[PDB]
Amino acid sequence: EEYTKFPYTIEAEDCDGAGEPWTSVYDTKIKGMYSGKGFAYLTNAPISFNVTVKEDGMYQFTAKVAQILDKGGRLQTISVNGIDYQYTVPYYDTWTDFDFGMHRLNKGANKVSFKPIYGYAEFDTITVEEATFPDFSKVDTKLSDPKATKEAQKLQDYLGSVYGKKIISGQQEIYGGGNDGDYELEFEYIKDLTGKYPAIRGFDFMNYNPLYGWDDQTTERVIEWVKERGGIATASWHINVPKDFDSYELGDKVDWQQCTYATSSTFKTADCIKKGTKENDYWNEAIKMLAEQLQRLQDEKVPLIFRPLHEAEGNVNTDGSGAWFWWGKAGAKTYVEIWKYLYDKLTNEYDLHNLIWEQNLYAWSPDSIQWYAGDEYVDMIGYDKYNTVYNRHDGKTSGPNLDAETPIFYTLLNFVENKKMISLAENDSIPGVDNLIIEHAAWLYFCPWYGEFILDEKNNAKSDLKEIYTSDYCITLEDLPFSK
Ligand SMILES: [Ca+2]
Repeated sequence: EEYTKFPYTIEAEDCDGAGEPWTSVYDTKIKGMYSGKGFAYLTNAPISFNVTVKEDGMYQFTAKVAQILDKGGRLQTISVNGIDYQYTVPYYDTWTDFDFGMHRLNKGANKVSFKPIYGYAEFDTITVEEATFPDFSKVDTKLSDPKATKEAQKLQDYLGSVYGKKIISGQQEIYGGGNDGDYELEFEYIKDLTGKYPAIRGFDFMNYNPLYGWDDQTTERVIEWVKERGGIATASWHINVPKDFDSYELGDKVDWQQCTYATSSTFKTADCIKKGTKENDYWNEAIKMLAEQLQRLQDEKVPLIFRPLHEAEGNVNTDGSGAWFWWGKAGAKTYVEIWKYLYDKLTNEYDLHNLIWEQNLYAWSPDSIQWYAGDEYVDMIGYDKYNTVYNRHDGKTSGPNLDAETPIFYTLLNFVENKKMISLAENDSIPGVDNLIIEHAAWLYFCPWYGEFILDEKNNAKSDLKEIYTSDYCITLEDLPFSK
């Protein structure tokens, strides 16, 4: 088995399945000059070549291409053995270098193919190089809030210091009242199994609301985690609205069964940021009760990775039709305005500056970036990865999905042009630690949801949990600098 020498360039016309070299797309010449005797015209049948490597590794794929069938661009597919990666190649009437991404080559032979999905593009040469990765250490971690507290900025800088070098362990605690009051169940499970505690603990402020609000002691547990155990805190905010908002009046007691965070309410999402509306009055009351708790944290000098208004896009859309939370119901543009509203309200009116603002993004399409509030309003990008049931592409149907989802990571990275750190804010399965390292899927941290998502081996196997939690690549509670 002779091993490929890098950089490796082939004439595409020499690929398996290419046949005799082309010199024009029938009557239409590609402008410029092709290398060699001509080019490969990929129509409805694949072209391919082999690369052999000694070990698993990441490699950069580039090709000198043209594409003259579709003025608006045409989907193309590069494939490594059995795995497909999709790229949209713009209209190119002249030979142009195109970046077909960095992908994993595995030990031994690798069939690299361009598949007819959707084909009808021209290939002059193809080049394979050893991958080069973004400089994660050079990401500027100055917080977007100019008045950010010293604790918040120091936390963000610590995160930046391990970004690309490690992944930080995390775990969401149970909803208020859950586990018959035992909020430590999930955490003691991890400890007894792996010998480690997660470094990051996930919370939620949903029960501090104007409808059925009570005191589930979240704020105290956040303080306990950070100030007494030396951990890192993150928190979401599943703030509900009344289902029947027409009959609702401010101050009404509404049972949680008659509330929702979904898209089934008569609550007009777009109006929550419009002065003089009941939507706005309720939204402001909810923000007030939230800010009250966040202020307590700021008072006790506790920084927080705050992830409000999360999973905004939901399923692929920009008009709101795919969202499953009410704040995304009115579309991307309205959603971003709502995010900015909350950001401005908390930082200016409530003078809160202890927050690291994490916004969820998805990677369904390029339009997914329309749900991004911008560099000046966001400190971190979160991805919620549930791929054990839907969106599963690891070749399995059931059980743990150990896929690193590396393409999702780099899609999100390029969205923000590597100006924000990216994490797995939520997941079912934690990716395999070997997949994370080999593929350089530099997710800042991971965080299974509560209940079955950590406790059930169909989501996370015990052997995998022990392996990643005791891995040098994974930061656990003991590894943190902060005082316990
Ligand atoms: Ca050629």
